Amino acid sequence: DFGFINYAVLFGYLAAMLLVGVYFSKRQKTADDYFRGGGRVPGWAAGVSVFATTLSSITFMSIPAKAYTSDWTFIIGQYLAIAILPLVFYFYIPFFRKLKITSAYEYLEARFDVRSRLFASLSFMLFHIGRVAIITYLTVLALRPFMGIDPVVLIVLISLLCIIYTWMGGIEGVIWTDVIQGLLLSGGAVLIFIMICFKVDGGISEIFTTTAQADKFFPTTQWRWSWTDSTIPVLMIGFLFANIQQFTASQDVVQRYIVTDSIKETKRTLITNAKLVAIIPIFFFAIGSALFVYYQQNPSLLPAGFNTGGILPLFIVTEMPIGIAGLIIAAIFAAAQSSISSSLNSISSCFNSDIYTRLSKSSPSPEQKMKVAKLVIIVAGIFSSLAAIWLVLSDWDAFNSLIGLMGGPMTGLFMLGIFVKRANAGSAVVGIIVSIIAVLAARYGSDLNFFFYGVIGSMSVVIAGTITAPLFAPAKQLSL
Ligand SMILES: CCCCCCCCCCCCO[C@@H]1O[C@H](CO)[C@@H](O[C@H]2O[C@H](CO)[C@@H](O)[C@H](O)[C@H]2O)[C@H](O)[C@H]1O
Ligand SMILES: CC(=O)N[C@H]1[C@H]([C@H](O)[C@H](O)CO)O[C@](O)(C(=O)O)C[C@@H]1O
Ligand code: NA
Ligand code: NA
Repeated sequence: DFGFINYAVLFGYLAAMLLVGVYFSKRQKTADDYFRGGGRVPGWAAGVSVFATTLSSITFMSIPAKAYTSDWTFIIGQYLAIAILPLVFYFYIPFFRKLKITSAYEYLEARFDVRSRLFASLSFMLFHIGRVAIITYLTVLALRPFMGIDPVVLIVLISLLCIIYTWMGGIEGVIWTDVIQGLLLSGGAVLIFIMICFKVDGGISEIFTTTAQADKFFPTTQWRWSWTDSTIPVLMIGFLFANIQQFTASQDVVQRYIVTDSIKETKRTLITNAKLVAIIPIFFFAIGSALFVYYQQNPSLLPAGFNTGGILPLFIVTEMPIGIAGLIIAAIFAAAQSSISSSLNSISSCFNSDIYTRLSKSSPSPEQKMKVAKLVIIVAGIFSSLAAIWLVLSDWDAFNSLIGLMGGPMTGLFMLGIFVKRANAGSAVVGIIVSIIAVLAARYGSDLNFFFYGVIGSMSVVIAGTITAPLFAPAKQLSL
């Protein structure tokens, strides 16, 4: 078994997350508290929270498996995510801040009209219900063979517990848990790397040389155009657009831009996040390369037909010492939970502003907004968790892959509003329609690589919403 000591580390970590939630529950009086944090978050904390929100068990498990089986080409993705940040700061964040947004999609009603706002908000909320279910599913897939408990108990520990502290704690409790979880997964990744270096005969130098000799850093055979394969050009355009989605059009990140009290602290949020993205992800790639060298030096330690997605967890549970092993498991929990908590709170912030407030005939009182803010964390939590239970016990993708395609059009709407002065409500709507059709064509009637779905979706809104602008009444002004 995992053992009592390893467990006690895990349950200490879980108890610490709940206690942070209890601490921040006292200050939740209004929706402003619960979603905007009353302007009490410093920049550095919001920036760690952005990193921990975006980096989930998807990165933690997949990126090492990917470097193990192939190469580091995907890391170009991380650096493109940093490269766009000044553009976000200069062109997007001033609108978000000056409008005193609760939900990012309020910008779309201000720039265009309610149809664009609601299309984007519903696509966000549905996508993130999926992201939570997926994050929870992968974590369970990773840990289940090695914990000695039923999948459902594991879901209680990963998901239910996360729901409780998120519910009590508001965006402040979500952010301060994220800071701990962000730093825990970061040190955890560094510590895994170190340990694998100490177990490879020849250490870090042999890990480097073997990897470079196998052409597993940046193979030039991947510098080629393709419509179907995930080559360097495809993933560069693909990650550029995914990153623009993540940092301009996605409520879980955009929410962190408005919790700081000044633009000075807002810059600190982006700067802190940039430092983490420039340093930490490299360790996840380095881990897959290290493990590859380690299991080439120790061929009999893998069962034949072992799934390469389980090699990292296999190494943790079989090769890391007692206490340390329990802490790495807590760090995988921390990668999952920091993303789950942010997605639940953002889902509730969108529901509160874009659905409940915007569509009520009269404006809800402060006390009413607070109630619904809390309630939607439970409801979304329940739905996300059931889905995760279904994914586990059965062996669905349709809904998820379908709603995922709406990320492109949501992101195009922001690019169009922000950069095309003549675009207007109607031309944005023609843009959505064109975008939707184009993405369904890409996904279901072609063999195009998945990296193209976002670019197509985005650029379809931009192009159709630009060329059809003169057919509708002149654009709303919106002067900041
Ligand atoms: C998915 C692919 C589809 C893309 C095909 C291109 C679609 C382009 C549509 C262009 C026509 C838009 O239709 C829009 O209709 C309203 C009524 O419908 C027009 O009407 C508006 O202006 C006119 C000016 O005379 C007024 O008489 C009218 O009362 C007012 O509402 C808008 O000026 C026009 O902008
Ligand atoms: C460029 C890239 O790989 N982006 C990935 C990011 C980054 O790894 C992370 O934000 C650190 O920069 O993590 C995810 O959002 C995640 O783990 O759920 C998946 C996404 O595909
Ligand atoms: Na996370
Ligand atoms: Na979070």
